[PDB]
Amino acid sequence: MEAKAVARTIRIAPRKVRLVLDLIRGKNAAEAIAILKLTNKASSPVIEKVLMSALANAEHNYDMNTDELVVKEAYANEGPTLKRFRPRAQGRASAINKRTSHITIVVSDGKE
Amino acid sequence: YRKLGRTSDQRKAMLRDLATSLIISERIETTEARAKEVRSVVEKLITLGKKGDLASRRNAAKTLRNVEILNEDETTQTALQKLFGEIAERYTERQGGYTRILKQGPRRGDGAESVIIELV
Amino acid sequence: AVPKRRTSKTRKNKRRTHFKISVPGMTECPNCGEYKLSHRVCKNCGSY
Amino acid sequence: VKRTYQPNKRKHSKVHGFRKRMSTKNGRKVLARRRRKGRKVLS
RNA sequence: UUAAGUUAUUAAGGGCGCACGGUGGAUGCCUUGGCACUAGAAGCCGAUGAAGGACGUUACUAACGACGAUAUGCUUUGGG
RNA sequence: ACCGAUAGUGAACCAGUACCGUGAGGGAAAGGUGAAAAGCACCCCGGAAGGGGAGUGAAAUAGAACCUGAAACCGUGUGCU
RNA sequence: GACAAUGGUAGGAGAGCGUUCUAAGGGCGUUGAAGCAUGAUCGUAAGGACAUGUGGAGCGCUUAGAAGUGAGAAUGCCGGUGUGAGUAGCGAAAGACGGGUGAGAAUCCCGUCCACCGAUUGACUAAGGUUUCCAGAGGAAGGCUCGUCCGCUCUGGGUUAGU
RNA sequence: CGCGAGCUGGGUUCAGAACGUCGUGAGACAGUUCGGUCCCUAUCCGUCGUGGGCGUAGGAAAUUUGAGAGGAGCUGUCCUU
RNA sequence: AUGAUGAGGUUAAUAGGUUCGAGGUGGAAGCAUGGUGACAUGUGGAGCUGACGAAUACUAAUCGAUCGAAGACUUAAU
Repeated sequence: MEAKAVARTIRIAPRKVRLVLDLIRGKNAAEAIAILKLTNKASSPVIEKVLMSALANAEHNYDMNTDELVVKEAYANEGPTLKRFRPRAQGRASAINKRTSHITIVVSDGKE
Repeated sequence: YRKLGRTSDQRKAMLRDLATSLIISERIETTEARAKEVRSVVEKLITLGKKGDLASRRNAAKTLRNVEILNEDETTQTALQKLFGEIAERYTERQGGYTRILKQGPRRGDGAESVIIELV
Repeated sequence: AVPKRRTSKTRKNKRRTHFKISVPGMTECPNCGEYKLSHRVCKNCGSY
Repeated sequence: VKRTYQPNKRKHSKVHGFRKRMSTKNGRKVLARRRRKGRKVLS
């Protein structure tokens, strides 16, 4: 059985969040918490909050053993962007993309 | 020596205000490079305190800022009087050291290595 | 000054193969708490 | 550097604005043309 | 064993194929709104203060309609 | 044997309106939950957002950005390389 | 059944395929229409089917009409979306520490120290701006970072003249 | 007539002005004279350095062979004979 | 530049501190004496000294964690 959580429209950009999200996938659920507490990226308190949420949906909703779970899927999709402008020089604006992310981690124990 | 990202006078003023506050509170939280450099400042300033003569009283006041400690029972000693009176009595047998640096995690706004420098 | 050609999806992904990030220290705190960063004193949720 | 349009509440109301448009026939033409577009603010 | 000779296993990454997502609003269907007309009226008011407005008026009120201090309406005759 | 929302009036939407100009003047973009709001009581994570259940409904990847959701683009897996 | 022909640009001629609508006829659809997606199907071509998903109401076929009828190019127009690239930048400048606040503090508050302006970065007062002013409350968006703060948002207040 | 996305801009085809000359003139000369804004964050190739990956049929540590490639390579004067 | 390279990581002299130097500056402060004074002289090559040298575990190089071989066939001599 699998347990998932998502975080939709997180204001961290998708390229910046997929760095730290590559560090934790495939790894067991206990040590993935320890990686997300020690990397000093901006995304590390956000994926950790989502990994807490999917380990909680495992214990509560599906009654899994949260001690032995492994992070199967850990991906971040693109969300809707906020298109901002920026005045540079000589009356000439340039677009700034405030990108958002849908962060999704799923967790399981590998059994059916 | 390290330049700490500042001018010759901005570094000098930063480094003796950071050495005074490590006499007031005896353990302060700074960054790692600013604690590597105030380490040699305050240890050279406890060396002047273990002497205790008038000639090195004048030399410890080259460095120390004019900060007044509110001690217990509402008594007030300066940071110059607290250097030759309390720290100088603690380390009168020890031949060095006088500080330690305990590393901590990065800050939130930076990846600045936080550090507690203590007075041992 | 300007790129004469666009970079492809293949050439872009070959460039950023060293655009990675490392796993940190991760040593246990033997007194109490969770994993601390190596050679660091803990602040929260640990006894280092 | 000093730009154009240094504002003035008296001159703006006196070279534009209603009692000036109404004083000449060609300024009642600009009022009739803005009533015909449905323009919310005249003058 | 020593020679001599041959052929792998590697995928940091990439390619193709497949699968599953996300973004995005094409396409399909829909219509309050328009478009072109036909027939029948009618066309232009105002110093008795017009057209236009501005401020107001609901228990709570921003806007838009509605109506002006008798203000989110009044009277009366008929429908209902 | 007119238009179907980049069309058809600029305007199907609190349009000559946001907005632009000192001024005349210029001038947009923006329709679709379901039959019915029955619009998710409660539980869990979280500061909150968000989620995971439960529940409504014929359908909830119909959850209010809400009919279908195409490509560009972004991903995660892989079989052969 | 023989025989002959069949490279081709401007250009001429011929025969077609699809598209939307109309007419008549004949039909198909919640036992799931159109779309959409996939497939190893058929036709000489433009094309046509079928199957299976998705989809939740329309649409084929035959014959004949009508045309806003077919796009890859116009430094086309309008939308999205990349590339450059995690690159340039982050708008003159000195802060440091302690305490506090909180989900969270290099930035918020308080304190001390230091530094800067000081014929002014100090006071008034016009123009001009309109409520930004003041209290609580909040942290989506705005602030070139952060944010517990704000000229931001929410709620409630605030301007009194015979001279 | 190597080299300005390496540099200067004195020379010259810019707008000003003046002389000579020519033209009725506005102007002109290719005659002078004074003055006259030099944009670019390097994508690819190429170059100068520097890492990572893998291979080199066990894995390591250390010393080396040199297939090759590159650098160097100039010359005066004086004294003896 | 980064990373690489090198010296070290407690059985440790790696860096800092401390102690002693080297070199540098040129006679500290305080006190005494003299001068009405400004100042001189003595105390005293004095004090001070960033990167240099030596000594010293005083402080910090913690506990840990990760990666890493099992030796293919073929034929020929042996």
